[PDB]
Amino acid sequence: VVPPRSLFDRA
Amino acid sequence: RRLAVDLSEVVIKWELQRIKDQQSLLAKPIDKQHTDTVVNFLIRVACQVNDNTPGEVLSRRCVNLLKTALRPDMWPKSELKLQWFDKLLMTVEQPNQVNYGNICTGLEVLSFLLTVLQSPAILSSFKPLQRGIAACMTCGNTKVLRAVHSLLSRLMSIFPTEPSTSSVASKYEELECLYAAVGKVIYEGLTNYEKATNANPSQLFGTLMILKSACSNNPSYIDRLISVFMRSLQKMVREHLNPSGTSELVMLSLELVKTRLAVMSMEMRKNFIQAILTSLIEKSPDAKILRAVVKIVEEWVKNNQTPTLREKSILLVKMMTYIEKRFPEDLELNAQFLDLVNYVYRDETLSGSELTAKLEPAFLSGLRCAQPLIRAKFFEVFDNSMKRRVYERLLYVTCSQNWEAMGNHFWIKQCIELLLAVCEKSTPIGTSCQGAMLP
Repeated sequence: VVPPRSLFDRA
Repeated sequence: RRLAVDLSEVVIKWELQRIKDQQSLLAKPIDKQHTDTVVNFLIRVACQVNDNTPGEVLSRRCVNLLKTALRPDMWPKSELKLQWFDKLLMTVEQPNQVNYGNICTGLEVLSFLLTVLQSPAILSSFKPLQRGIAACMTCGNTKVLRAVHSLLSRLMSIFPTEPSTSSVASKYEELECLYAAVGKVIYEGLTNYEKATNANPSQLFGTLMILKSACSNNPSYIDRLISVFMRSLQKMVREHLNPSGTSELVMLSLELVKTRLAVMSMEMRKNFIQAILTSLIEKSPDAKILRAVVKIVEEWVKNNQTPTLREKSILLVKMMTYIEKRFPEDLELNAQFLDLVNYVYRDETLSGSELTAKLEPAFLSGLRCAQPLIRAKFFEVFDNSMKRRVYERLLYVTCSQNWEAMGNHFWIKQCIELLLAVCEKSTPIGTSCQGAMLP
């Protein structure tokens, strides 16, 4: 299971 | 005197009727010399008639009558007799007894003549005035300071001050002495406030207004004075944080240096960003100051002429901590800050930056905002951050979203909002409860 990316993940 | 003003008004109304008729000895225009002497009498009576402590109303009537006398149709390019103003403005020098109202009316008339006259006529006519205008900039009366500020603002808008720290104060001899006096008074006022062992910011007031006038149509002008002005700004902020016009002077000073970051030294730039603006955000009690700082930061963000991403991050983080905490009741200030945060999260350049990671508490404040328009804009950003699927959003709320920054908020509201967004919207409303429906 991979958590969905959020606006606060530092890409 | 009122009767004399009435006669002047009669001549003006006769020329208004002539304009109406023209739109032959009865239709021919008045002889110009009579118009000239009527204009000059109106100017003189308007500047004279104000009382030292009523004639004020007759002054206002004369001013309006002069504004009607000088129009694109009534008597453009009349002569003028301005030399007498030299004596009047010099009276500002004499502190025993001076008719301040006369000075203010004369300065207003001068600014009107600056909108009236053609540029070569402006340059030719204003040369003797330079001593009188320079004299006004020294007196402690705030009204005269504001009047001369408006006059100089209009004049310097017509003819901007010289850049590059050029040696001449102006390329125009008729402006050279006045602009030299303006520069000298700015420098002396800033140096005096720097030197002062204990003084109110009010001493700066005239200096700051004159400086603002000098930079109105030439942003580069403060590059001459940047070090001394920055030290004066530090002294102003320190006096404001540890004590009504102080706020106005701080806002004016901030508006002056907001675009001269590339001129300031690295230490001065660091002090301005991480010391002055940060201490205003954290300590300053005036919400107008906060609104001004947030406007400056918003202009910076929406644009080497602008601060680096690290400085923007520092300011936004300080605002995110302090603005909600210190001013919960100020809905407009919080709306402005959340509009800025919304722009940041909408911006594609800043997406995925450390800044968007650092502003997550502000974004969650926007999602739980009590103002529905803000809440809607933040949810619109939030909605597009993930795919319109039930499983993925349930996974998001279980796994991706740290809900700690919501605080005591019942963030189940945001879960409901997020999942119901998945539902089809264009389907006609309906039910499975056919047994309960009205037939």
